[PDB]
Amino acid sequence: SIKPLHDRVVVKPISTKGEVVAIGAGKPLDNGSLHAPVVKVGDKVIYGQYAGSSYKSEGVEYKVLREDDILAVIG
Repeated sequence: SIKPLHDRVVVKPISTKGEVVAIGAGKPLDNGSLHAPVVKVGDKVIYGQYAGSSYKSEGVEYKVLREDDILAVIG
């Protein structure tokens, strides 16, 4: 259900690994555009074990991170 904003990313856990489950539209820029995200739904990612905020849904725990919390796309 959760819809991330700006450059927020929702990750399902699976430093810790996890998959990208939702992505924001993009951080707004001064100059009137959005910074396009550099991750996509489906990406497996690594992030700091305690980066961002948790939020549970249907008993699944998710993380809402800033893109800057994401170290690396793994595949």
